[PDB]
Amino acid sequence: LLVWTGEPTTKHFSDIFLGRCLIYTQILRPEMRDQNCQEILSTFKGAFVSKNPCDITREDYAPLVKLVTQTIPCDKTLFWFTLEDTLLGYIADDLRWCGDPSTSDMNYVSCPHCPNNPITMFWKVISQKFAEDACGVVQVMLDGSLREPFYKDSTFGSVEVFSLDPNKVHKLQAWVMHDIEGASSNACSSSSLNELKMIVQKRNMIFACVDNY
Repeated sequence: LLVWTGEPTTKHFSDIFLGRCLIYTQILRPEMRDQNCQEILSTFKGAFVSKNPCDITREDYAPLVKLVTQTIPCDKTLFWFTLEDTLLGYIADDLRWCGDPSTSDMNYVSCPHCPNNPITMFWKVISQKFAEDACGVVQVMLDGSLREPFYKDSTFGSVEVFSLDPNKVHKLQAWVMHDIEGASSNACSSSSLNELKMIVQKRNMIFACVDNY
């Protein structure tokens, strides 16, 4: 097949997939029991199977996004009830997978490490959705270590911060995390946070920032 340099699709993917999906919709989040995990898996594989692992689009996962009806706690959404707490996020967490043109299965030999691959594209899409589903007061944890804690070039300032619905979400709250080691100055007064700030305000939303240890 196509030779790659990156790790292969996680051995036993489908099982690990359905297994996690079942534990989620049936016991952890019982209000989602009516979600068909087989259907969800198939709709997932369709996004990349029989395709080049470096030619995956955001549209390949669109159906997946339409299929899953996610339960969303309002004031608990937190960017960085996290994304890994949603059905899809809890499933693909730490898993690898890709396809191959010359097959209708998943590549267990090797996968890419080419910015439009199965893995990278999946997380971007479910992140955008997650944002769109946010309700009330949304949070976001920012690294107080970095110079520019907030940077558009991230999935956050790129699409996440712009996919937040003002009608449902009325306030964005940025958490600038710091270490006891280091005189981490108040980054909430820097530009990155002043920009992230204007963006949110310019979108009829209240912005709050805090510096914690």
